[PDB]
Amino acid sequence: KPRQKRTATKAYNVTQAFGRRGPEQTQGNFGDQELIRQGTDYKHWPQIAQFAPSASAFFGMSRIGMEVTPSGTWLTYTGAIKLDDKDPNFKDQVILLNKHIDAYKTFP
Amino acid sequence: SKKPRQKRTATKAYNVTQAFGRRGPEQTQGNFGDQELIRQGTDYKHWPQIAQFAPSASAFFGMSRIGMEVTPSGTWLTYTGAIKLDDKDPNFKDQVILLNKHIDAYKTFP
Repeated sequence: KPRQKRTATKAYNVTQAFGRRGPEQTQGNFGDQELIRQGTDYKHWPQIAQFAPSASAFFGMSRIGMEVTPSGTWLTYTGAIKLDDKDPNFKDQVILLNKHIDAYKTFP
Repeated sequence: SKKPRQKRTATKAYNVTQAFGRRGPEQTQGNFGDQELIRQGTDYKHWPQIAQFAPSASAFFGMSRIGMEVTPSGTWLTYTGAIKLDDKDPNFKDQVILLNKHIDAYKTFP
């Protein structure tokens, strides 16, 4: 599948599908070791995926651009998704997301 | 309209402006869509050819740079990334035309 359509699982994990996590621009930085190994099989995946955009919202919310560079033509995207401060589960949603953001710094 | 913004689906009955706000230049606004796509959402005739570039939830969290920013307004999950087009796809030149028709299209609206 094209990269953007891949679904990571235990059989095809986040590193396999999307590369090692790291700090570089355009390199993914999200996932602790458990999520990296399990992808969508991770047992708290639904609580992560509630923040992922639909295809319509991806194109509706984001700033989209196109860059032609020596490596190819790239669709660029930026945006932000607001957590619901009134959701009783808000504090747990913050904990969960923070557990994965830049987790790779703490392990080889 | 009751869905969280990120889960909304624009259609001809719930257009891109209704679901995602007016197109514009500001960092917080979306910039994508000509008048036809804005009115039709996922009912647009060439929506599949655009949606082929949108990430799965796994790819969104796998490919993007994700951040958490706390501001007066709220707590925001930020995202940025880049998706490479396949220039060996026979449809590539059509894809470029299509994307170019929608990116910052709002600048030429009446």
